[PDB]
Amino acid sequence: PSEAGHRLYVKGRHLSYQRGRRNTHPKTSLIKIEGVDDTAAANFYLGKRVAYVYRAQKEVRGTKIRVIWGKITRPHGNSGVVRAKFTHPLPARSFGASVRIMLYPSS
Amino acid sequence: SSFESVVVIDGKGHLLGRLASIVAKQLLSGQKIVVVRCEALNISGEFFRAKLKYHAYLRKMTRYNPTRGGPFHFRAPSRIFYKAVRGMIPHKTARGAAALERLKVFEGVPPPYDKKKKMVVPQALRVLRLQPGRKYCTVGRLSHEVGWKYQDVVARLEERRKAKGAAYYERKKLAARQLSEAKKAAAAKVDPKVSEALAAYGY
Amino acid sequence: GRLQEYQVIGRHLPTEANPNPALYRMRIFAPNEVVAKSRFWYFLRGLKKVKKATGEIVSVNVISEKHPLKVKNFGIWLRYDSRSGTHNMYKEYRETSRVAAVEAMYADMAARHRARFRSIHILKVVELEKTEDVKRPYIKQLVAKNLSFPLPHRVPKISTKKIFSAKRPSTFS
Amino acid sequence: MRYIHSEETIPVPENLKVSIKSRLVTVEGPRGKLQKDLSHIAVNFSVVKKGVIGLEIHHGSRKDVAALRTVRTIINNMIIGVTKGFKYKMRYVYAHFPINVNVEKNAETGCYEVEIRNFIGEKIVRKVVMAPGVEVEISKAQKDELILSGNSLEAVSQSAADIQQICKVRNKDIRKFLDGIYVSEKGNIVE
Amino acid sequence: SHRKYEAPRHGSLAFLPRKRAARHRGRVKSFPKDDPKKPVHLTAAMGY
Amino acid sequence: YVIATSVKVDLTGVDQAKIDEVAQPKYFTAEKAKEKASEEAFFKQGEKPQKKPVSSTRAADQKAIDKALIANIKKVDMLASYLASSFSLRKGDKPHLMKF
Amino acid sequence: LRSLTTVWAEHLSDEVKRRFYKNWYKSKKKAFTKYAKKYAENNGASITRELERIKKYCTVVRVLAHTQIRKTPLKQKKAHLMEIQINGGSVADKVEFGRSLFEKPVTIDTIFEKDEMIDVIAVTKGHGFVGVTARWGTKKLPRKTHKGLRKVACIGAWHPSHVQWTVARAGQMGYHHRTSVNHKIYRIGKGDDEAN
Amino acid sequence: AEINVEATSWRRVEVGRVLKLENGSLAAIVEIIDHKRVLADGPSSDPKLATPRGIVPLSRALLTPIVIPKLPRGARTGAVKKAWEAYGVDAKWKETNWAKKQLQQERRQSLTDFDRFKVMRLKKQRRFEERKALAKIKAAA
RNA sequence: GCAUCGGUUCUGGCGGGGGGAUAAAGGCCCAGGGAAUGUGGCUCCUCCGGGAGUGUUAUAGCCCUGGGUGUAAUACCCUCG
RNA sequence: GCCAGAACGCGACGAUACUACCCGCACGUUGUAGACGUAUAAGAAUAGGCUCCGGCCUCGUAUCCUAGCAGGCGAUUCCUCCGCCGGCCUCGAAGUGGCCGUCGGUAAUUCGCGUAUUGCAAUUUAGACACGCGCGGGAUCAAAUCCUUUGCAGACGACUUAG
Ligand SMILES: [Mg+2]
Ligand SMILES: [Mg+2]
Ligand SMILES: [Mg+2]
Ligand SMILES: [Mg+2]
Ligand SMILES: [Mg+2]
Ligand SMILES: [Mg+2]
Ligand SMILES: [Mg+2]
Ligand SMILES: [Mg+2]
Ligand SMILES: [Mg+2]
Ligand SMILES: [Mg+2]
Ligand SMILES: [Mg+2]
Ligand SMILES: [Mg+2]
Repeated sequence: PSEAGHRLYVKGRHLSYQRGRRNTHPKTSLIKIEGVDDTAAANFYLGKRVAYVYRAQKEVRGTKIRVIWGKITRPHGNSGVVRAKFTHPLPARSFGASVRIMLYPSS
Repeated sequence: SSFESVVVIDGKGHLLGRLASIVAKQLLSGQKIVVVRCEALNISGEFFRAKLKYHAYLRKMTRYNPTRGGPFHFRAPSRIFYKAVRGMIPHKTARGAAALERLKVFEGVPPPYDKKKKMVVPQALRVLRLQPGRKYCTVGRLSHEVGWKYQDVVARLEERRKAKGAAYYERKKLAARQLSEAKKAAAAKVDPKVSEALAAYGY
Repeated sequence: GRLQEYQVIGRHLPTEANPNPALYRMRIFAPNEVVAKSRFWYFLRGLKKVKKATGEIVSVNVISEKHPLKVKNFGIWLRYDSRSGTHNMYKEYRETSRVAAVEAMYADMAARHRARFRSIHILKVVELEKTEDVKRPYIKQLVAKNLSFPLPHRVPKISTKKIFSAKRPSTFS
Repeated sequence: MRYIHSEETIPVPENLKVSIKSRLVTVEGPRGKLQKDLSHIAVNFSVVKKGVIGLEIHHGSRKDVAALRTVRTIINNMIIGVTKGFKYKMRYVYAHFPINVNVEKNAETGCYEVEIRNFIGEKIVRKVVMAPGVEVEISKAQKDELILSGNSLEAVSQSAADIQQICKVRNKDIRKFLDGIYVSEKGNIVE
Repeated sequence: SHRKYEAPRHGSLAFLPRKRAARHRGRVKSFPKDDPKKPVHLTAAMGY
Repeated sequence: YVIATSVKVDLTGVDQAKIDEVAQPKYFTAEKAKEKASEEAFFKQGEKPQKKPVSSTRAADQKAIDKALIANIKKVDMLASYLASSFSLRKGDKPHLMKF
Repeated sequence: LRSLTTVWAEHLSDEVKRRFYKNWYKSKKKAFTKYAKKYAENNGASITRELERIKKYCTVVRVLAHTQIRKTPLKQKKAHLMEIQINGGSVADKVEFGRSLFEKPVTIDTIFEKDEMIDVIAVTKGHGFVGVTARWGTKKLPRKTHKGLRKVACIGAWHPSHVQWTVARAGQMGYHHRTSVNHKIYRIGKGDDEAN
Repeated sequence: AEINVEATSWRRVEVGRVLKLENGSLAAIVEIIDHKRVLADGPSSDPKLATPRGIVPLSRALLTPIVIPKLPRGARTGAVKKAWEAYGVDAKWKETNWAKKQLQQERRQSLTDFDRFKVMRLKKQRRFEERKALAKIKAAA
């Protein structure tokens, strides 16, 4: 009886902030999308929405789960890593945490 | 690229520094890694070169109190690899400590990671990285010569696990033969329409 | 760099005492025509009493390889400056064009004698028409009869983003 | 310079078989069987004729090509040891003290053992154990001679070298004190 | 500057943690190497 | 918020007039305030919640449009099951590579 | 090495039971009461299971043995318990030997013999806090030394800027664990021998 | 003299050897330049298999088991094409296992969403019979 | 959130035009001349793959030169959208 | 060999009153360096291997699984897979898997009713690790320290003993 999954997003990992060797800039983040390994592949995901989903302590308005929303802005480097801009910068304790790259602005 | 729950790396045939670099990058990216058979890792160059490097390492020690602060020289092959990885990890931060906690290293193949799929890293494999004819040594041999005390125990346990794996492999071959026979027999009972459709689709 | 042979023809500025001055032609291997003209003026300063300020460039043309799809043996006579003197040496290359031979020459000189572009003078580049005038063993073994060889211990091509592999690769293809 | 091809050939006489698998050479003939692991050298073996083994190195440098003739000679030595064997003859030399030599085969192991006494007149008895497969005997043909015979030239010569090195004079003019056991003849058991 | 007259150091660093023993009863840190050909036998005892 | 696949369903039997009158601007939101008010009156005053009643006009238009559409869909062997089954991403599914 | 399991005898004496207690006088002395039932339940099935496990897996076999301190003139009643390795034979032989020795006395002439060279392990005589002169055997400073002559004059140079671990310092002396070796047994005398 | 040698047997870089390039096209070798480069051309009528005459670096090429026999060294495009058609290189390549694998990869990449759903359904239908046969074989032991 | 715009900007394709040896090449069609890492033949040897010699297209081909299709394509640089 | 023993390294064993231990559910006020199909054991060589012995090996670009109200109800038809508990038999590198049964659910085929209104998107609150609890039972009825004492010890703590 429906042994299938329900995933409609591509998974990614929050690698770091945009930075030099010593100076970091939290306003944009670096995202590694699964299976995206070049700029040509990364171009498909430009403009796609991204959610960082985490859990908090208090239940505020029917849930303990909070979301930070952003979108993919441009590719980064040559290996498919992308730059993402969120409404607020990501917590920076989430370096290595998972994010969901939606398909909401499709085609 | 693919995100796994945990990646088990069979350390045999890998170059220590390159595997350490790859593993450190994965750990900082958030991947969990278990490296087995750290005594079968390889270092390029002569074993005399490796031994001289470790002797130079051993010479370092805090002068005023060798029980604190000084470089603590770990003899086991998994600990040699762990030192190599910690060199590439920013271990003095909380983020680096978490990255290192995402890692496990062992000599031989302990039972949990026995009966599990062990990956390889082609960017660090000796056969793919070293010119044939160049000298190389074994981290297990270096550890044994610098004071690691369990080379023979690991060898005996690996022999036992390889005998068990040989029995498994025999039953696996039997299962493969039976599955091939089953597919051949069922090829005459499925719809030819289904068969042609799958063949056209590429299956 | 990626070079191209240029025919550069230059001239001393015509004067009342010397109308219609002699035209001097050189073959210059340069990445572009600016460098070609610069090298022409450098060599013309070396050889004759003409400068860029007292002369002009009559013509600059590209000399394309006439048979770039034919394998040839090339002999290059060159003069170069080491750290402790100047030397002349003759080397051989196996290429399909004079430009490719010169590029291989530059790379080989840089690799074997640490000779930079600034310290090499290409005296002559000649296509060796025959086979018995090939003098170097490393070209002779390439022009050996019925030549064939395998490619042992060849590393397969694996994407650098495929970090982990489920089976051990083979080096037999 | 890297040479495109370096080739060498070994003829195999009719009475012996040779098997090469994973660069592990096995040679079997009338006098026995020998094995040699050559996996440390990148060489390509093949059968070029009915009874000729070809061994080649492709795109090798001088250092790599230098090992081709070494491998040929080693495999040829294995073949001649398997067919005809190897025999080394040593001579005892001394000025005043007769060197006493006693050779016996161990009971618990197949190895031979040689004890040397009265070397330069000192009381220590020096004992050297031969490599397996090497037989030692006192020469019945002439006095003060040792005969070492075997299938492997490497083992025979190494046992002889052990015997030779175990008898040395120290803190003396070696130009004057010549006592020792020295290898005198190298040859084959047959012919 | 160098020590004027040479002399060996006082005491041994091989017993260096000159602390109270952790336990009153002596500890056998190593037992004689086993040999299966020999008859079964105890390797130690206690007394006062 | 949709992904357009390459499968096209035939539409010869569908009522274009019905489609346009459904496409009229006020079709979906004209009654919405009243339905929300009725739902609130049911929930707050009542003790147990019940399904919002579907408008008769909307049900009639649904049936009228869907009849010929289903008839057309049945002519493709597995299209009905394909439309009945949901879509999800499996392991190794790469949306930048999948043709859809 | 690691201990896979240990098997105990059915009955333990109060001498050895005292070793498991700090306040034996006011305790309920229940040390091995539940364990003793295993010899009666299922005809010692668990005991046999553990012995078979030791036979199957373990490569080192030791016996747990205790002293009969009540036979000494000592005022102590709490016995001393330790592991003694069985050497020789197979693991099955070791297990059989140890099991046959259960709650049984072994005499020291069955372990050692005359003219044997043995080792003695013990904690040395304890001195309290002791200065460097006796603790390390350093030279006494001259008589006219101010602020004490029973010291080390220089406890370190300048540049390392720390007192080093190799410098003699006052502290605990004696009461150290020592394994003295190569002691000859001159006689093993018997208690019942009136002329030992 | 019995000789058992079990060393590897590579395919040789030689005149007439057909190489498969990274883009999927085929080129016969007409002349060896050096240890690492050759001169090659694919005069195939099928545009998916044809390559222009030029230098091929051996690192970007794979050696197919097809060798055009008695191909002259340095032969021009016309002679190479004549030998290519005479030997029937396209048919032999199509029969090779590499071409079949490439065709299967192309077919699997060309699937749509409906195609993938139908593939799942048909694979389940075939798997039913496969499982029945496997259970029967297991029961027979 | 979407649609339609404006400013800045990053990035991917598509259609054209010009120049150079009016690219050089190359594919076919001729006209001439050559050689070898010499094809077919011929001689000898090897019968065990094959090797050696002779000689210029034959039962493969290649190189050089002058032409035609031809203001061919291409790719390079520039440029209009 | 010998000395120390990580005071945030590990093992075996003994007794464990109680709020401590064991069994089932009943929630979760509480936490997580971060589930979303968290699916895949040969060993070995890489100048060689695998095999069902016919043949295969650049390529995990693979294999498995994957449809149904977040997955309903009832048929047709299926004997194929998933689990739940119980015999057992083997699993010591840091305790593992199995074939033998019960009990459930189960599109390989075809259908018949239900889905709407969450209003054009808004994490898909869905998992396993826990941890602290209350139900209502079983099991069990303990130690340690202070204190007095000893001197194999000791500046005081500590330690060896005895009560
Ligand atoms: Mg030291
Ligand atoms: Mg510390
Ligand atoms: Mg003298
Ligand atoms: Mg003294
Ligand atoms: Mg004074
Ligand atoms: Mg705009
Ligand atoms: Mg001829
Ligand atoms: Mg025209
Ligand atoms: Mg044109
Ligand atoms: Mg501790
Ligand atoms: Mg059932
Ligand atoms: Mg005292």
